[PDB]
Amino acid sequence: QVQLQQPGAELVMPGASVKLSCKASGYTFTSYWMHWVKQRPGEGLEWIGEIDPSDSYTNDNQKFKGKATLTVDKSSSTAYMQLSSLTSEDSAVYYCARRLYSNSYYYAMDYWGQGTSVTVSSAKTTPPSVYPLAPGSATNSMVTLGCLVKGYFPEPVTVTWNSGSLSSGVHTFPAVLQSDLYTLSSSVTVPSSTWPSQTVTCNVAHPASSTKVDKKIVPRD
Amino acid sequence: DYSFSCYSQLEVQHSLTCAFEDPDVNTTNLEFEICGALVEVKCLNFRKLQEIYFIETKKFLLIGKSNICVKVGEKSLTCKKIDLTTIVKP
Amino acid sequence: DIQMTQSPSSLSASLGGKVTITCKASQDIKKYIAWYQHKPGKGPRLLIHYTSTLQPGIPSRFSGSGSGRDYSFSISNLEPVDIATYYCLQYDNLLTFGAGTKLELKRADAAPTVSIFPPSSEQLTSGGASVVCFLNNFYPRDINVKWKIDGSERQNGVLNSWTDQDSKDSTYNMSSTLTLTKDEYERHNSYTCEATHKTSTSPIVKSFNRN
Ligand SMILES: *[C@@H]1O[C@H](CO)[C@@H](O)[C@H](O)[C@H]1NC(C)=O
Repeated sequence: QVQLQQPGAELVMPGASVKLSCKASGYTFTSYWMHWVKQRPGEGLEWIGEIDPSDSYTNDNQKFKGKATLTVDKSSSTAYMQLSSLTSEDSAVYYCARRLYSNSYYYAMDYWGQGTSVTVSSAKTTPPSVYPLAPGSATNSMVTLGCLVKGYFPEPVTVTWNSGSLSSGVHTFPAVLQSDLYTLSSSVTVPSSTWPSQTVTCNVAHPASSTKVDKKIVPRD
Repeated sequence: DYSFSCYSQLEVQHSLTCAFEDPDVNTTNLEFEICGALVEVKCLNFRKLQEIYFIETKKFLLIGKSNICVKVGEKSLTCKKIDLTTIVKP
Repeated sequence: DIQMTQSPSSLSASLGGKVTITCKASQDIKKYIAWYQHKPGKGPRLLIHYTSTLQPGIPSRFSGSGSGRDYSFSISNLEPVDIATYYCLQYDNLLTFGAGTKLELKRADAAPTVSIFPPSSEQLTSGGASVVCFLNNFYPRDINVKWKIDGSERQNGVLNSWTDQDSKDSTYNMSSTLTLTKDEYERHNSYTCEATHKTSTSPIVKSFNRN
């Protein structure tokens, strides 16, 4: 029962300096070390550095000199990584992980975090445009219904059906950036004699724009 | 607490000693450990005598700050990180 | 720094089988290697540390071995819950990860279920028109979709998106979107998305007449 919590994603324009957090719970904070890993969208894992909460001793990778600065707040039992002079080559997912119990310097980790999907771009935050996808004028056993979400920035977007009451059959596809605007699609399959009498609603939430759209799927007249 | 003040000898065998600062420590079952700036193994264990711990090994890298800790079994009791080039006895 | 060459980059085996992934270091890392499982979305999870010492909670069907510079990791009795990626990690002087290994469960061939959807009324009133083609539940992953407007194969204005192998049913999903304009949409009639798959000699064809 070891929890490592980080914000899911943050959007900050390039040239600034942010501080990603990592809050630990379930163990003594001054007894285990903390590591950070950068992951590009298509690339793998790249270790950034390690911090010792006992006295703020750092063993960092030389590739991230001056960029990453590992700090620690012991009272709140939290570890921070400060990234300065942000650029487009820094937009990556940053995981924090608890190191195994050891006094050695270079050692592996066991439990990880969820990672912060940092997106570096000077574009404007845009709310999503949600559209339903009904069969139309098309009589079997199962019926598929879709939900398209175009024209939004940045990431992420949480898409559900009936506010989470539908899960068996949901397919939320990963977005595709085009002209600095993402596009997502979701699908749900429901028995035939069920959709007309029992409504299906697509819910699309975007935290950066503080927006939430709900669209009900209706066939025709 | 169990603080300590170490001192090292090296003018060219690499020796490092650590004496407890606390007056009356049980000094039983507890052992010192030196990690970092080593050759083959990441950590090495001291050797006790009277109340002073002694480590004499030419496998020191002499770079950075090395981590001297105290362990009772397999759990760490306290740690410090010191540069060995600054702790030199007269 | 220490190059950790992982092999292979992607493999697939049957249900209940055994897979093997090797990792070769550029120098002697002194048996300081660990293997990590990485499911989509969620963070990594350690499986085996120090060449072959397991973690509490990891089943005995995950084994490891190796010496100095060459190490190996094996998964026996493949369960559908093991569909993820696997990374290496050395910790003798630095922390270098491998290239990863995408594990895939070899299930029976499933024909893709195709669903076509015209644009909505809220979208056509804003100068846009996007036709959607969903291809759900299909194995193998090899899939090809082509948009045809009145027989003309349209190459521009296509946005595709695939999914990973979900642990349930061990299938994949795909969504294609033909974005258009209200004009170019209201000037034609037929809109087909033809799918080429292994389970069918003739392409799975689905369209709708605007009338
Ligand atoms: C040291 O601890 C042990 C067990 O905790 C105890 O038996 C022993 O008496 C202690 N030493 C002294 C000098 O009291």
